[PDB]
Amino acid sequence: AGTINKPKKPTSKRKTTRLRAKISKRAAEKKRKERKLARKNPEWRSKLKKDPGIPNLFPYKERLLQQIEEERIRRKEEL
Amino acid sequence: LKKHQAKMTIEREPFSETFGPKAQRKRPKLSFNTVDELAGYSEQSLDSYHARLEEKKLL
Amino acid sequence: NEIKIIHLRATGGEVGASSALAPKIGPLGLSPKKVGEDIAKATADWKGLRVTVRLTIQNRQAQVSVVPTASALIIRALKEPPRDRKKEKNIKHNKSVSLDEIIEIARTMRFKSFSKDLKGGVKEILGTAFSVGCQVDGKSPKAISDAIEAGEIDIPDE
Amino acid sequence: PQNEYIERHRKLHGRRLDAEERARKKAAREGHKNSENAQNLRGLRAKLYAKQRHAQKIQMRKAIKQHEERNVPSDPIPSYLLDRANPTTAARFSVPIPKVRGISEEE
Amino acid sequence: QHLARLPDINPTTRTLLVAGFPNVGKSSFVRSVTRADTPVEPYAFTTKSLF
Amino acid sequence: CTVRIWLVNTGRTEHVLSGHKGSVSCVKWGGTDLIYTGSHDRSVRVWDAVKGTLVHNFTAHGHWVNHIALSSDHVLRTAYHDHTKEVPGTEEERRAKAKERFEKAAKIKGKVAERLVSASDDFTMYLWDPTNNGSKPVARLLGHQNKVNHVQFSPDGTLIASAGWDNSTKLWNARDGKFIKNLRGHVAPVYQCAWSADSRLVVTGSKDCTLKVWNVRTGKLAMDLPGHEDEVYAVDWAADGELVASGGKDKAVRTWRN
Amino acid sequence: KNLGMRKNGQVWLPAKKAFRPTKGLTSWELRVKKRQEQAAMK
Amino acid sequence: SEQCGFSLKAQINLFKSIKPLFANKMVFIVLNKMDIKKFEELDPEMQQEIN
Amino acid sequence: PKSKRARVYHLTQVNKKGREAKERLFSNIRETIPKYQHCFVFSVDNMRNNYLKDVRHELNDCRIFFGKTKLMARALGTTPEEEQADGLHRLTRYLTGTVGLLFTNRDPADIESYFSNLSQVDFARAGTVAPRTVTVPPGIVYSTGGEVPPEHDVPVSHTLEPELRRLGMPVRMIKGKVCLGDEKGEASEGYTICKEGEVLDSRQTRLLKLFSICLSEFKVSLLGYWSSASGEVTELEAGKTRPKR
Amino acid sequence: MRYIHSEETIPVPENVKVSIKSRLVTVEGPRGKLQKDLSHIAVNFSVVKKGVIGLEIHHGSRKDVAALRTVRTIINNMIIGVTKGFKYKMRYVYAHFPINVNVEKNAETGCYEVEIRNFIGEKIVRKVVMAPGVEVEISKAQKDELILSGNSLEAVSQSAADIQQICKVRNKDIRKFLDGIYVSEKGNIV
RNA sequence: UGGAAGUCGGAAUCCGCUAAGGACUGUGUAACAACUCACCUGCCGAAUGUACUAGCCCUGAAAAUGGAUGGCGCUCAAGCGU
Ligand SMILES: [Mg+2]
Repeated sequence: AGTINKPKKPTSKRKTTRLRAKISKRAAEKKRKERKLARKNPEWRSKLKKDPGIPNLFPYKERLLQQIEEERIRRKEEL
Repeated sequence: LKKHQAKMTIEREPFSETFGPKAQRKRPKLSFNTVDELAGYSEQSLDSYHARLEEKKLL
Repeated sequence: NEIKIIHLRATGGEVGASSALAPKIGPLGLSPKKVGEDIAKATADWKGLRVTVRLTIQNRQAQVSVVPTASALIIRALKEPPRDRKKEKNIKHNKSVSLDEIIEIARTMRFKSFSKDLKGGVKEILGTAFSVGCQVDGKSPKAISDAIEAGEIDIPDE
Repeated sequence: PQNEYIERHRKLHGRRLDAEERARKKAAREGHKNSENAQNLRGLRAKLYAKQRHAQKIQMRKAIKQHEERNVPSDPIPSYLLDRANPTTAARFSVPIPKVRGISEEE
Repeated sequence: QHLARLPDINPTTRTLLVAGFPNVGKSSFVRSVTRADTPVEPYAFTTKSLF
Repeated sequence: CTVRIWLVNTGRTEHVLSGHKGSVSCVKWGGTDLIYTGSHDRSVRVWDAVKGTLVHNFTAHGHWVNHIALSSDHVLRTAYHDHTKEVPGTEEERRAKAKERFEKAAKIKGKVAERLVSASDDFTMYLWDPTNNGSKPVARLLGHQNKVNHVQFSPDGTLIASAGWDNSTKLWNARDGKFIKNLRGHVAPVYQCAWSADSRLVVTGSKDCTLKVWNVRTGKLAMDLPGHEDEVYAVDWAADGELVASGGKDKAVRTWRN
Repeated sequence: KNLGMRKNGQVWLPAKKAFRPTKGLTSWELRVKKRQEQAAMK
Repeated sequence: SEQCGFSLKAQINLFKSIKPLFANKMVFIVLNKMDIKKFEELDPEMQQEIN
Repeated sequence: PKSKRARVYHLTQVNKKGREAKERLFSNIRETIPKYQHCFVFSVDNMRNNYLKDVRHELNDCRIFFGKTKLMARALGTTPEEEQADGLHRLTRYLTGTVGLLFTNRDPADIESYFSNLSQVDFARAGTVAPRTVTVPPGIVYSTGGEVPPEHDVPVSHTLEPELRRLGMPVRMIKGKVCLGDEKGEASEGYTICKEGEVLDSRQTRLLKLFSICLSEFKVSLLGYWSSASGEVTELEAGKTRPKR
Repeated sequence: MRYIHSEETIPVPENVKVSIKSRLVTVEGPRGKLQKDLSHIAVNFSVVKKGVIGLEIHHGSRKDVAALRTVRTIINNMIIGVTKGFKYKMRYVYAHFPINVNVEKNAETGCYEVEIRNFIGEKIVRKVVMAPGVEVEISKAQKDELILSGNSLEAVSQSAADIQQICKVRNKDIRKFLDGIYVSEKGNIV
């Protein structure tokens, strides 16, 4: 496009009070409506979220897995 | 039968199989079966063509 | 005194094979109706079947021979009822051929086979029978080939 | 000229001497060109371009998944109804729409 | 596209119609008496449309 | 696109009849050992059953062949079984009675000539006499406004009944193919028709979930048979005429009596 | 001299090496040992 | 000379088959390829048939 | 890196082999070891090697492996601890470059005589020294490029003309024919593909193959063989001079 | 990520002299002198070894590290230019109207000039001025071939591209009208 | 199929030799031929590939007097996060 030699009308970044107030009101109404839809949400949700686990690049992940084994064995022995 | 003849012909032979880069049509559809019938058909067709030309010229 | 070898596809018991031949064998000095004649004479055993024909040309007369192919041998072994090819089109080779006939075809095609042994040649013939679409011993040639590879069916050596 | 005259001209005289090279270089520049279109097109033309690129990406993904899975009617009907276009076919006496927006007399 | 490339044949003028079996020299004769670029080859059905 | 001939005792294929380019939707086996096939490649073929070779190829239809009927179907289905209900003692006598019934049902001008009618998706029907006419049809039966699903000769050989997708069953003369009368009571496509043994009545089973019994001599609706919850697919009239069986999408067999 | 053909015809272009700015940070043997340990952990 | 791939009998039969199309038209049978075979080199039966 | 070459997913039937092919090669070699008296190592350096199919057909009682060099070396065993048979690791010193294994029950002199008498003319690969000057004459380009006389030759196909120009021949299309200069052999000197003594590059070898001119040969050099009865490795003449690892 | 150190190397042949001062590179060979200002790229030059130039970037991003490859190939091309030279062969073809190409050397400017006439029968005379240092000759071995040679690869290839672009067919089907002047071979003089 | 040889179509899509090579990915021929891709081997030499996630950046629609992060202007900020 010939933007550099013949630029068009600039798009103003100066807001108006009317548009600022209207955007704030719409954002508040959207928050209320989203809260209402979340309260009436019929989609199934898990009781416990899925844990990501331990990252593979953590250098002592195998040692942490060993500690988990030792802890569960000690818990089973105590119980 | 006339109201369904067109859709019947398209269902029997689709457009892409008739003419085009993937067309498979080899045998044409003819109004005649013998060479003698073809000669008579060409004579009658020329007569009808000249009659329609004369009618258009008169009109 | 040079020898020229020309390969072509012909239908058995037909003189129309020389129709496409006559453009080139004409300048070579051959009579196209004569060439069609000995082609039909040599392919009279393979009536109604596409076969490969070799023409050996020396001193302006040609010797005509039939080179065996697996597909022609299988279709001949199927023993189909005779048909006229102009009226009976879109046919299928859905009959059955015995495994002994398959092995006999493999022995016939051994001169072309690069397989080390007759079991490998038989498996090649069974793959060709699979492509033709026939049956072997009433079952699928793929099933017979799998059984041969599993060792349930024993192929004679040579 | 008559019949397939440009094909015959190609057979007799070939093409321009740089034709294959220019075609190969343009096909090689297509990646930069498509990225430049994605970042520099504007307005409705940009929207239609992005939607159509979305359709290409979905079709390409479907083709790749089918090629991965290369190595792997519903209701009983009689034989005379086989191979035809048949419909899929998927107290409280309440209607499917029990309530709608009310229309005032002014509207 | 095919209609755009069809030859213009006047059906009421002086015309010589060359017919016969394939490979008998029809296109050779037409090339020898006219300026039309109808190909000549030794195989059957070299000519697949009217020229 | 094939028809296989099986030997029942061994279960082995004797002949494979191939040549059709589409699905073979209907097959009949006539009393002169000829096999008749109709196909979705728009053709009707006659094959020699002993040799497994093509005899006739009729390519008159402009769409799918849905059904074919033979003039001798009623006697060829029942063989030596008849009204008398005493069977002959010996196999030679049983075969002789079956052949006699077939020849009586197939005699035209003192000669055995099976007639074949074919019903198609091109809204039409064709009547063939391959013995006397060869490839030329006897007549083209015209008048249905939609696809013809099913067709049947009457047992006495005088009438042809056909069921259409235009909610109508039509009657035709079985000798020259001339239209006679329209049976108009169904509101959905009619899938099947079946003749009574005395050729007075035809029962039609339709998609509108009903059977209708028609008197063909008065051209009127003799009886209406409701009760099927869903579409009717299969209808048969028993050879002794006592019962009519209907079956369809509601999964339960229904038998109907006088 | 060069025995092979370059596709774009710029036959003076040198035999380039792969652009690997993190080349030389870890040795091959250490990476073999890390492959074994990572496989056992997984 | 029959180097076209079709017999002279076949060419004659094609001519007789399409002859009813030749009403009210002038017909010229052109024996081509005279440098290969002449009309005199033909058998007298074939010369007679062409006559 | 957002800027990257887009990888082409191939919609073709054949997939990459992987480690399954390596294990199958290992098992095939280790299963063929106990069935044969001798294992030869042969080399075919800078050759087309499509004649190994005919060699395999002729030696139908023998077993030829032509795989990855390091994989065949590991299949045999390169140390006495890992060797599959006694003394077999001494054979693996020949396994460098483009080599193959030949398991046979024949007498070794028969194998040596067979591969001394095996002679086949072949298309040169890049790096070979040209034995003779090859020059296409001016005028109509023929299929053999002037090796056979043009009276017995046929014109080169018009579909090869862009490929000849891409390989550097200044040919042109005149009336459906490929010509070098004019149709009458004027205004151009002949095109020299290669000079005698010059090392061929791949452009020159591709031109020679297109004109069906063979400037090399197919030759199998036996380096040495291991015997199962003695457990020892006999060195041959080619293996005396070939580098070892 | 910022890489601490990245380095490229350029080998220099025995008959070549390279002088670099404030990223202005001068390359001396049997065939003459080439110069190139590389002060738009951040790079440190050094003599790592006898006959080897070292190029290095310190604390650079991936883009700055990648730019050294361009610098390496540019200097290698100047070295190849002063040693072996660069040669572009062009072929002009036509259907009916023979293209007439005449080559002169302007004594005032020192540049070569190419005049092209009768391009598809046009009456205008197309004139292309070669870059300084590019020599144009009409070939004697082959028909309708020009040879552009020089030390600077950029100058030679741009001169060839100017000749290619001056003879452009406009408003005609280019499947049919095949006339033009095209680059047919690229290589070295030596 | 007039012709149709992996490559105008319909349907099948197996075996051998294998290091590997589809009853074929494209160019090509009237049909062949020839070329090419998949796949394999030699050379080379140390890290890569793919799909997602999070940042910041570009696009994700605009009319009509000349104008607006308030203005200048600002680019390892005079922008953004802590
Ligand atoms: Mg011809």
